[PDB]
Amino acid sequence: TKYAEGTQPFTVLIEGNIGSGKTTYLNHFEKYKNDICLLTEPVEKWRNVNGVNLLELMYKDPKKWAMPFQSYVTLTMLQSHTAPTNKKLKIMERSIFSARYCFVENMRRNGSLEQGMYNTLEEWYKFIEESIHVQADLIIYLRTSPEVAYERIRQRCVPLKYLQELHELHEDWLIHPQSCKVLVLDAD
Amino acid sequence: TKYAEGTQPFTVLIEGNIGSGKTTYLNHFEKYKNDICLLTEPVEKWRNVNGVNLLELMYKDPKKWAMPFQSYVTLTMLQSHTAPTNKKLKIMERSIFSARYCFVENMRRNGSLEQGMYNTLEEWYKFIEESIHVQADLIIYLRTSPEVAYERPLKYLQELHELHEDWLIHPQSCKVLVLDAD
Ligand SMILES: O=c1[nH]c(=O)n([C@H]2C[C@H](O)[C@@H](CO)O2)cc1/C=C/Br
Ligand SMILES: O=c1[nH]c(=O)n([C@H]2C[C@H](O)[C@@H](CO)O2)cc1/C=C/Br
Repeated sequence: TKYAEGTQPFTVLIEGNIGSGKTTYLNHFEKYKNDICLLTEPVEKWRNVNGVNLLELMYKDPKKWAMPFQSYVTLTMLQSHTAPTNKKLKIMERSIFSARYCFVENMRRNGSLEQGMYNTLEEWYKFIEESIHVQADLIIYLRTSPEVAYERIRQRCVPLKYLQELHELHEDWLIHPQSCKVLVLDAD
Repeated sequence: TKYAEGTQPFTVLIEGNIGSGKTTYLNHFEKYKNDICLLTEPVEKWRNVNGVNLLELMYKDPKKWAMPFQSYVTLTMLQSHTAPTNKKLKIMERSIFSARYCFVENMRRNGSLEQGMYNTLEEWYKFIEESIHVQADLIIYLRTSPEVAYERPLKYLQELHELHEDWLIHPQSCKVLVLDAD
């Protein structure tokens, strides 16, 4: 009944805080490009939505641009989640769920998304799960302490408190509404 | 492949400008509630999104609220478009297409939606047509002159008129029954 039902291989979602070595960890899979569908966080797309840089505007002016940005992330995820592929295995960096449970949720808390904006996304999330098929077999959680995450970023800029909030949300979601097995890794 | 594919009866879309007697014209179908799936513009829903009145905010503060409002309209329309029904015929007041081609498009022009917000909705619109099945067999266009729609800003209604015109008289293919709603 749902879109992209039955059309998807075994799917692994790589999840974690910002600066938890997600990009590094994925490069290790990069040499099986030919047997793995390797889909990395489409930040490229969020930085150019037909010219417009949504990611910039989001940070620059959050109360205004959070809503469209998040909506756009949710889309790009779905495109990833639903892309067709001949490959026997699919690996995504993050997913619709982390967008919904970590980022949208946090932005609600620190009032980046007002009640109206948040509720629109949530009605959309609720609709999407009714309509579109999101194949998820294993999440690999690259666990870290905020402290550590913060550094990787100081190495390569968002506040430590922010990363802490994202950490708590990732923790709530993955350690303590998503059932399918969660492989916890130590990314310290 | 698409969601709600194969699950929809013959579908008629009543389209027209604001104040072109759409609501009136639908009430005439209201007495076949039992054989017709009669789905009216869900303005109720846009006025209360779990407490919040999006329609208000949109008018009150356009540059800020246009984006979520439209996004929400788009959803409510999809919910209508895709709702299940045993009935042999389905009739909707407006649709996803008039949201996209008339309202979003206008708001782009008068810069209610900036380039980044517009584009997000469009990408979404593009995605939606790939993924969700929108059954549309006949559009009934209740044509009018802005003037009249008015007597029931005028420039706004004029722009909405031009867009409705471009879309329905001069990309959506499936037969268009033009009525005169003057
Ligand atoms: O919802 C989000 N909000 C958000 O701000 N980001 C930012 C964080 C980082 O700056 C950059 C790369 O992950 O994108 C990601 C997501 C979702 C990924 Br799913
Ligand atoms: O997309 C829309 N945007 C919009 O602003 N409206 C407004 C016009 C009027 O004030 C009121 C009655 O429909 O709602 C309708 C739609 C319907 C789209 Br389908």
